[PDB]
Amino acid sequence: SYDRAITVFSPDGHLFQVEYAQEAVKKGSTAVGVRGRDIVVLGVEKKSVAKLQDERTVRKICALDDNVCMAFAGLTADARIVINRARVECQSHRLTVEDPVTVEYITRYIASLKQRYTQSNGRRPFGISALIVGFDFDGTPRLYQTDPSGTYHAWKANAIGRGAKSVREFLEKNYTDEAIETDDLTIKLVIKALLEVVQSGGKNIELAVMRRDQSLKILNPEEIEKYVAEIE
Amino acid sequence: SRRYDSRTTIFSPEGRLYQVEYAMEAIGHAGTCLGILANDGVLLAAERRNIHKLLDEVFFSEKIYKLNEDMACSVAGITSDANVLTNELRLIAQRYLLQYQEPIPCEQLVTALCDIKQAYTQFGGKRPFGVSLLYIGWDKHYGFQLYQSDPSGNYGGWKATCIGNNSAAAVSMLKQDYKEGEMTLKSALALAIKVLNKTMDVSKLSAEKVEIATLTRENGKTVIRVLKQKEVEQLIKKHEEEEAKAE
Amino acid sequence: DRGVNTFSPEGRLFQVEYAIEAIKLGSTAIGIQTSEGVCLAVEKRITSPLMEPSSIEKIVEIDAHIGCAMSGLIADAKTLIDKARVETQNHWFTYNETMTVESVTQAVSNLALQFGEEDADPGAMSRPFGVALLFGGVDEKGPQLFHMDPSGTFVQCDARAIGSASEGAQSSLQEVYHKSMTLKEAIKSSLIILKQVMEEKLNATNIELATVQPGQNFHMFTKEELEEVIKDI
Amino acid sequence: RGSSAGFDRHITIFSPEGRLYQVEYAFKAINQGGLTSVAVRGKDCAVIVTQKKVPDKLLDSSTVTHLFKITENIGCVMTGMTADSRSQVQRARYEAANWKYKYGYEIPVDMLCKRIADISQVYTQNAEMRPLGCCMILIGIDEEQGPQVYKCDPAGYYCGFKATAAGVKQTESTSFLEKKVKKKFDWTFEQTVETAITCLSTVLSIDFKPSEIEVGVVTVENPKFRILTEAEIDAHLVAL
Amino acid sequence: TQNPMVTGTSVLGVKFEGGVVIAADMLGSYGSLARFRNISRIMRVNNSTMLGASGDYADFQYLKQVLGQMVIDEELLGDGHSYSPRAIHSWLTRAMYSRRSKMNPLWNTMVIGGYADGESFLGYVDMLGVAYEAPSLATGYGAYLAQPLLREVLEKQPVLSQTEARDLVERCMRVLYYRDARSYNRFQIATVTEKGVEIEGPLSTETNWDIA
Amino acid sequence: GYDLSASTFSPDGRVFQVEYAMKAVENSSTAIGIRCKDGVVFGVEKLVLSKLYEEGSNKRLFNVDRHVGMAVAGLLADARSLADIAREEASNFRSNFGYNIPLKHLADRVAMYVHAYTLYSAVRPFGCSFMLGSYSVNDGAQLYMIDPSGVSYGYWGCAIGKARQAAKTEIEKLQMKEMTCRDIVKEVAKIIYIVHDEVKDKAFELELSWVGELTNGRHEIVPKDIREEAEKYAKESLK
Amino acid sequence: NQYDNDVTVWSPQGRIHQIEYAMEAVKQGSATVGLKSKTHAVLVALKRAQSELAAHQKKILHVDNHIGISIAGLTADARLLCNFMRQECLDSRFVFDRPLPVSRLVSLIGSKTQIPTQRYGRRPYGVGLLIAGYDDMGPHIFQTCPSANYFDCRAMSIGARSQSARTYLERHMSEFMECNLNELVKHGLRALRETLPAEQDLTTKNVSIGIVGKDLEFTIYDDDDVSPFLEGL
Amino acid sequence: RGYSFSLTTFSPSGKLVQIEYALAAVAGGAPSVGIKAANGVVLATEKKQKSILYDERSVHKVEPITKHIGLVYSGMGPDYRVLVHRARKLAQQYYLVYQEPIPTAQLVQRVASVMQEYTQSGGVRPFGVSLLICGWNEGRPYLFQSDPSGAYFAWKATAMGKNYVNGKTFLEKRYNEDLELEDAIHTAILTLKESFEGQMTEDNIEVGICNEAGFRRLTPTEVKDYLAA
Repeated sequence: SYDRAITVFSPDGHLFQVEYAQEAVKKGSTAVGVRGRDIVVLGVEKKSVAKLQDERTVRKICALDDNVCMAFAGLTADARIVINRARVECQSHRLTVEDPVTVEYITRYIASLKQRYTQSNGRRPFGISALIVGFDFDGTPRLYQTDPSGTYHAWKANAIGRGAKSVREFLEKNYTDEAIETDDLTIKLVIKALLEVVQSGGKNIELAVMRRDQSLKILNPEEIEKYVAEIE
Repeated sequence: SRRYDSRTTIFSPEGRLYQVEYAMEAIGHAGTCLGILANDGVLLAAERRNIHKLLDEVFFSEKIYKLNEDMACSVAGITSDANVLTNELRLIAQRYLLQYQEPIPCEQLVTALCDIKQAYTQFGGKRPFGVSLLYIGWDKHYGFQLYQSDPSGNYGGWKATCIGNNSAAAVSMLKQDYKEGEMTLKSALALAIKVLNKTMDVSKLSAEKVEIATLTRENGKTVIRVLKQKEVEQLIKKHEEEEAKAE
Repeated sequence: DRGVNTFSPEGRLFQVEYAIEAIKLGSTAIGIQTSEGVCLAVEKRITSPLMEPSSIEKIVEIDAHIGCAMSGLIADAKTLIDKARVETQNHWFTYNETMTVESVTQAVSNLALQFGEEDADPGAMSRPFGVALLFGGVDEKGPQLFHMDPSGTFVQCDARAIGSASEGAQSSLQEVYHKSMTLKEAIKSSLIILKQVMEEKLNATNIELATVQPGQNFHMFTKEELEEVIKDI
Repeated sequence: RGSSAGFDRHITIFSPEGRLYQVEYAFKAINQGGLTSVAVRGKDCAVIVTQKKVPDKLLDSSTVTHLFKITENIGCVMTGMTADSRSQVQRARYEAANWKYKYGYEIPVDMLCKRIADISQVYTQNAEMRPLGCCMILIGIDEEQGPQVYKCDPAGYYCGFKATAAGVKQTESTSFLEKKVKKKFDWTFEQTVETAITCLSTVLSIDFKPSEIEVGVVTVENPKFRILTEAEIDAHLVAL
Repeated sequence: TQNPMVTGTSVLGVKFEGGVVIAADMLGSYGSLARFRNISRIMRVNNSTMLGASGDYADFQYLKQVLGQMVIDEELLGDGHSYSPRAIHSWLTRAMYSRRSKMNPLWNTMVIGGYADGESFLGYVDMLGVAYEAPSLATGYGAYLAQPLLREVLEKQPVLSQTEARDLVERCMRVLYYRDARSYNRFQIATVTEKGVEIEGPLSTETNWDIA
Repeated sequence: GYDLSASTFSPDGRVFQVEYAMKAVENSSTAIGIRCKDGVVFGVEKLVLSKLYEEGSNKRLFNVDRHVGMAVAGLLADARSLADIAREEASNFRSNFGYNIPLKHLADRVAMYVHAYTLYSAVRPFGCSFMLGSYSVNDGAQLYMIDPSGVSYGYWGCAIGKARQAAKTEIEKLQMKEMTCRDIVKEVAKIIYIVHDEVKDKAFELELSWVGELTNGRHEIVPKDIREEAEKYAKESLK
Repeated sequence: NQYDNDVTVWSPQGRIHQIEYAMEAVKQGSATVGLKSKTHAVLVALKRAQSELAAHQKKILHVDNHIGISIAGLTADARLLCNFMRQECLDSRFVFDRPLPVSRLVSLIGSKTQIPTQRYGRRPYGVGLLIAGYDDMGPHIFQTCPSANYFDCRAMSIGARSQSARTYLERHMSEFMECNLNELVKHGLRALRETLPAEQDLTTKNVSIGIVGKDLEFTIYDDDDVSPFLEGL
Repeated sequence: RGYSFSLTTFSPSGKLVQIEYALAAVAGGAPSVGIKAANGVVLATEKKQKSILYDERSVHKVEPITKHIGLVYSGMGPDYRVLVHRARKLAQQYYLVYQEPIPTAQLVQRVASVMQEYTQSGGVRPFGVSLLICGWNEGRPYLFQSDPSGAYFAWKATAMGKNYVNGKTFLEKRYNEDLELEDAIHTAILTLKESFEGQMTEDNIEVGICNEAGFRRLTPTEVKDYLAA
């Protein structure tokens, strides 16, 4: 077994491997999502489509459970380990509890997993950040954000990836009770935020909406163009 | 000992993995290999590295290493680092057929190795595999598929892609002459030879410097057949003669 | 260059020495031990208006009669508060009694300074904890308020302030504190010093406070209960 | 000449020329003892001779020896760090004993050196451990091959010898005795003890006394390794 | 030990004023057979503590090398602290209890005498870990054939002398010779006093008289 | 940087971590021993730093078995571990083989325990030099000394401490082969005081022990009656 | 320069810097004093003030009924070693049903403390302990240091500015054995008083006094119980 | 306890330096020349002792794995031995499971996998030895070359050791696919003559052949008979 400390303390109380793990988050694709009333929306910005891609497996929006899904930004490899192991916890929690997983439960499990590899021997922290949405048993929407350091926080709106500092300021002033009222206006709030961080033009993005009844069905490229034409 | 450790699994100040980024440049000098997703089948065109005349033929292929009856791969990278990967791929694919009594879906076997290739990019302090190898095959759901697995641990679907030497100039050619859904098998064999010309410094192709394997469905059974020397030379003579008619 | 276990020329053990400096990057947490109870006040440090303040817990439930305030990295203290909740249940399970605050802080602080990269265990901690926890509650000896340093040194404190503003905040505690003060004065005296050390505007949203009475159990004030104390300051 | 880059100066790995920059210094560590061992085999016998130097009068002559008995029919002589010497001898006695318990018969000199050479090789390939700073010379009487003299080094090279030299004078004692490769067997018989003595006394110009060295032999008539008493060494020293 | 092989017979004991004395005959027993009669089942632990055992003699040699060697280890550093007779009785009771927990018990049945701090100590250690302190002790069949005679004298006279307790042991040992098949004629007598443990040579029961 | 690891040889083929380990022995006070015809006599110069230390503190004479003594020169920390390991080496022998351990075997088992830590970078060589001595009917008296490198040689007498050469000149002319144990005890104290420096190290406590036939093969600390006789006889020759 | 990063690396002078840097941490700690008479052994220590409102510390821990210690060093490493001492003393009464001799308990410390020193990736214990216990041989002051070696002392003082206390102990060291129980503690009080600045004095709250004896087991005296001892000072 | 971190890492230029420097130890070793003929494969290496005191009958640079398989090396002596003794173990582990003589191509893949394991797992350096592996299976000759990285290549004829570049070009001219085992032995000896610098004799080289009768090394008496031509 390889036992060594990769993440160690530094002068002025800093963690190099943890801070540089967050640098890989800002080097990935931009993922933006918001929390509405009965609706939650997730979306990502693809860097280059090129029309050689198979759009099914390159999706950055995964589903941890029927009521819980997540979208990340960062190294694509570091994400797949998180999604796969979180789906195991969602199934193991249904075994003992006999109830669907709460959105904060799987968020703490992922945050503690991102935390564990920071203080573990011979293990590097994740280079990803996760945006998790879902609905509890009472039907309340939830939006959470996890960091490579292991901290998790709820959000009304959040943005991760490159250019997230400009999108977060865009979502801060434009978020209100009017835009989060209608289900269609909530979807357009993410697209309007994604178009600001995409310098290419048009819609290269990928967006998925998860409601309560009939969970999540990801929107096709033709369906996302209808909202982009209405906001033009 | 910390003095002797090279810190392979750490992060760079810019957010990069050193041993992962340096393993990509080993692939840029590695053997040129490409693949094309068509309607009735998928092919693998790989430029042979060692053309040396005193080299003999051992078993069935060179860089191919067929992983199963329903799917095959092609490797570009350190010649040794590809062997352990192909062995583990044959282990994962057969444990599925052992456990589920079904042929392995091409999407599942790629995900399994990319977790093993990632395991050395995170914990253990070892070096990552310097081989990025492609995937071809057929399943009962999405049919023919083509994958590309990087040493970083990430993969993705591809209609047309190339790995190895001159991969950047090869993908650019596959962005134009390729048509989604309109490419058949025989049209893909001609497109593979067209790319292997401009992407290789040689004046032409003698058919001993390339190896092509096709995967098609025959009578409900997936067959993997590597094109022989006489079958590849017919493709080269077809493209060399057609190039004179276009100018 | 060097490992996690090393002694300085002065014997300061840099890893914990640098872990204490990580506390100076965290939010301010203040608490007071009175004869009628203990209080724990901590700053949330809201980063953005889109951040939900209800999801920031720097004060968590250890036992029914015990509560703790946190500072620094929120993550590193999550594994310590989890072992505390297990330790309080392991004592009540075996001995059928409420676990004293002295043994709770002592057991959690045992995880401090215990780390290594050489043959520690199958799992191990690569670095100590860069967090400072203020433990509080009412035990058989009365209300007790304790602190836990990254060096594993726990100290009984009547009033102690931690976090980035800890310097200059402790000087404000020693002036206004006396042994005869009540709990209602402790909640009011806490927010006054918080008003000085907090950069943004102090309101019921960005402050988090909880108290432990001898008669009652650990309880955290809601949004409506914090509005009454702020108007009194 | 030889390039040096990276950690080559500390842990054993490939030099830019692939010379094992670190392994080559285990041979120089043998010369740190300042001693020379001369081993030579005849037709019916094999002889080992090394230098015995007492630095202080308080030393006990019987306790300080470089000749060790691995088994009944196999002798030994060591040149190198004496601390590394006793470690390799105990491993040879433990390895030769596992042979008899597992395989039923006494171990030949052929495969007693290879296993120790394989052990010393493990020190060369692993970076966490240094090679031994001494070399082992093992002698004995094989059933089919008769007398055998082999030497393993820190690099793991056990290849055979018609005669073996080691130590600081190894280079001088090898070329001098190489001229004794002339006549077939160099008059090989019981008096080959003097063959090793005159080679050791020539390079050091010492003209050793009876107790100045220590000698041991293996023979066909007496397969057991015997350490010659200083009274018996004086008989051969007075004849030359 | 699942089943014993070479077994011993009753070992007596009594505490008098000034020390403790026990006695055991020298005989081996395998399947109702006298095999090794030269074996000595009475062990001298150290100066202030003496020991004797019934039961398996092979397991007793293990207790000879494990317990006797610990005495040397305590005397290596030599700070002036020595094992008291009740401390060895405690360590030995712990070793006997740890064996039955793993289901590998020691068939030995032991009696530990000693004199320390001006107080005579006597103790009993069995196979199952039963331990206590009684003025008189007899193991095996000695509990049936001897201890009744031991308690009879000690009930009227709780404190004995060195010569009177010696006649008590020799008279109870002679009774063991008559009705016990595992008994034997020659027997060892060891006595701990302020001068230490002294193990006397062989004594014969041949003074016995059989009237038929 | 060849000296930063015990597994790294120098360009001249030397291991400094082993060589710097024996330099700590030169920073420790002198401890000597003498093997005579009737047994083995030990002595140690024990430097007490502050007068607050109790007499007998930091004992330099250890008994690894009843018939074998031990005398150390070096870091006192590594001296007590090697004493316990030498106890375990003699402990496992009497358990398996059932008889007292020959000091030829005991010194060889401990010398390899010391050398086993000189071949790896994960451990450090011991910084103390220690000597062994014993007496037996068949085997007689034996004295060996183990260096920090793990090498063991036989000695009639040996000197390890601050001054190594100064005490050897006094022992070589002693002619110990014809002298009994009681005559050596008076001579050992004479050698301890002559190599002592009245300038640098002031306070000291003489630690002496022997083993031989008069103890019937047993090693013990010198009684006060004999020790007082040897110290007074040694100060008389010091002048 | 490069020899101080590892404990297993010897310096050119035949010296280990890492062990000596651990002995620097015990001198940067708090001054602790202890001494023995022919009857009782007493430990007197300064409880350090981290702030004005905080109960200082507890630097004296209970090991066994007949054994007690005083902490100078890293506090978390003290109880980590003390828990082994508590387990070692309970080991004897469990197995041997006798009090474990103080001289043998300290010998087990030197063997355990040495193991981190010789192995790579581990650090020596950076806490010294003044151990007071009553065995069959009388009181025992046996000292433990970051270096695995131990010393038997009649009187000893460690921690910050302990040299001024050793000067007081070395002068009166002849009369310690003739002192009674009440007057014996007063020597440790005046010895510990020399460890304070001219602006500081010995109070009841900052002083804890351990005592062990023949007919009296090891007991600690709190701020209220140290008043009779400070009445003559 | 051993090092768990890999000593071989990717250079900034995208190469493995410990394997690249391992080829330098192979290039400085003794020349070994394999040739695959129609009915058999011959392995000819240069065995040169630094002095006349060394025993030529003690160690054999050409050693058999099984009766039908043998292999020769160009490079360090010791790093070949632990490598070749494990090849003998991996060959019989096949014979235990399958009760069949191990194929040559199957034996090379298992040995090359072990040579790869030490180029990846930590605490171990790569091998400085390259292999020329021959064998007779299924009525076909086999000649393979194992690189220190763990890569294998099927060769009709090749050469390694000192002056391998000038030696390899010497084989391609005089090599023919219709050559027999007797004709391939002389061509393998002539390559060892390309760089010698001295007078070569029967004890100055080591040669062995693998035919349908199995693998065996040529005795010094049989080597002298081939040197007269």
